[PDB]
Amino acid sequence: RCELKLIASPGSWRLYSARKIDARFKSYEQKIFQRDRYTCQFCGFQAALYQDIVNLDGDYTNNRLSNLVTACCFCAQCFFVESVGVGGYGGGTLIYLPELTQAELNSLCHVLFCAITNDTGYKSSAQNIYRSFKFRSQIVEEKFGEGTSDPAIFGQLMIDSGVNSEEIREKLFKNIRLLPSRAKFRKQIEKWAAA
Amino acid sequence: EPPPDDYLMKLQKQLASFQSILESGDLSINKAVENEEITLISKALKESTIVEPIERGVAALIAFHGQNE
Ligand SMILES: [Zn+2]
Repeated sequence: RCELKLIASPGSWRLYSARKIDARFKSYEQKIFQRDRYTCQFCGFQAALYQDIVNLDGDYTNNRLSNLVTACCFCAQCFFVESVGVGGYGGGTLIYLPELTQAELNSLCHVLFCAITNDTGYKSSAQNIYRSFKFRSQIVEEKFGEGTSDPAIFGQLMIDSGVNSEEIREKLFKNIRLLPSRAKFRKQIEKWAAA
Repeated sequence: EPPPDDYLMKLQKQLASFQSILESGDLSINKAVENEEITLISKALKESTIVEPIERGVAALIAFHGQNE
């Protein structure tokens, strides 16, 4: 059980995004996938396709294997709040959800989205839950202002305000979760079921 | 596609609001809330004896559906 947190930083995503097309990276990328049994080390979701590599210390210049863990895309994007939904990178909404941890929400959303794309009888229940989650974005905007449930906006506000310390970041994100976007992940959700 | 030209002034405005929150010493949302569907799925996840998380969510959704009903 690795620790999920919401991180907004000026340049981590750029290092992480550039590493992803580096050739030396694709070498050891498969080593991490194999070591972790293609399993997200934050929520437990398993898949052969679309898994990501995140860095435990948040430092994307430190790519020794003991700092790298497999992460699904719902969990990976938590470490790049400011980039979520920017340039086609993932997608999500910040919500006030003290009732679930981020990891619990992410593993549940994998279950909900599969139940919605492949109805066996639980699509309606799954939609009802996801919609109640998404409704909780309004409490975030009542606190921080209109539009700020958009993670790209919220994360840019923190970065441009110079928010540096862990103590301040913890308070701002207290009981806030990044709810992954079923719409933006439709390609992944469907391909995970066929594959 | 290009954002509306009030973008820069809206950003500076939004930042000034965010800034006063930063200075208030009241940084978190501390709200008491209750949604029946969120309560039910959280209660099912909490009371589960299933260890693996994807399987725990699978069983919790089923128990949700049966209890909702
Ligand atoms: Zn995950």
